Amino acid sequence: STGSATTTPIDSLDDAYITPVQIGTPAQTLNLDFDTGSSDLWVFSSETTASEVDGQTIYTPSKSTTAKLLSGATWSISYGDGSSSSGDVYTDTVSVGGLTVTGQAVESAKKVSSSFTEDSTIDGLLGLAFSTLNTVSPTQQKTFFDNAKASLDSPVFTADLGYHAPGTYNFGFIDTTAYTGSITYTAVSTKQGFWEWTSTGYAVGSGTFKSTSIDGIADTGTTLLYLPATVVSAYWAQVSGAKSSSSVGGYVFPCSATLPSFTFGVGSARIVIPGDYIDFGPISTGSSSCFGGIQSSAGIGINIFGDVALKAAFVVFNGATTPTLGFASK
Ligand SMILES: NCc1ccc(C(F)(F)F)cc1
Ligand SMILES: NCc1ccc(C(F)(F)F)cc1
Repeated sequence: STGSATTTPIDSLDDAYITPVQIGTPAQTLNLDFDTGSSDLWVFSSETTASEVDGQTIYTPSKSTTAKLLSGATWSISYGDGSSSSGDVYTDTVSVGGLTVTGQAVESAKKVSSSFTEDSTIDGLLGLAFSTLNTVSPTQQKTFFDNAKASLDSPVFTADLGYHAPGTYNFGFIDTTAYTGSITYTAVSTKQGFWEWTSTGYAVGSGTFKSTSIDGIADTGTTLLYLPATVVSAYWAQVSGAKSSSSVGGYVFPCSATLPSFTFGVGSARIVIPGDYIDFGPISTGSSSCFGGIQSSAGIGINIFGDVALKAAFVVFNGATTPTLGFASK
């Protein structure tokens, strides 16, 4: 079997992408943030503290004939940005673009942090990292991808994120019409539960390519590109007037500047991120200082190839017994 669903940016900056997901019987459609950096499927629900819900569509297990409470199970998650949520666990039928999984763990939020309440467009998250990171206690639960793997034509899913435009998540097949050239595959380490890989180097604009190993994770759930301080300083040095601002919390640049592209290596292949992808607009309404899409990972502890990088490529998440990541230009 296969599945295919359109994913849409939530705002004019591509801060995140939402994908409709059908839960329960009859279907309740929620717009979830597909996150290859986490492994919990959790949703705003009828159980969420009323004051913490602001416009989100909620899952109501009591209206689903296939929902079953998972007795005694709880979940609690904290994301690298400081967001957090927690609650209890149901099992229900979950469908993504024609692909159906029965008995999927659906984690019902009882409490959500403020950053989730204020994001009216995101009804929850669908984790696509490895199931070792799932937070359900005392019995760990499998991701949607792990549960679908056996019945998929091929144990893969692909992320084709658009720049200021809709894109596609495909499960179980690789659309050979969606990319140009060849797909370059690279080894993945699952030791931390992430889609972790090693980039072979970088270049700034039309500059010389620097061969150097950058270990990082492919994370559809992170907006920006977080890279080591040496690399990030080399990039922003090519932008007149750019500086790191402690009050803003990152590199900013004059909104009148033109940004150079950024190239990253995948084996012997190169993925080019156009400079416009790195512009995230004024730091406040009406400001002439703009926020940069490439930032330092020094405070984080790990390098993150977020949406800024991933949306420049067609990306294959190969969940075979030896997992790999594929990158192609598009
Ligand atoms: N998108 C999920 C996510 C968020 C943060 C991190 C961090 F900070 F731990 F790297 C990993 C994964
Ligand atoms: N990396 C996971 C993640 C995804 C979205 C959000 C937001 F946008 F809701 F804050 C936080 C954390």
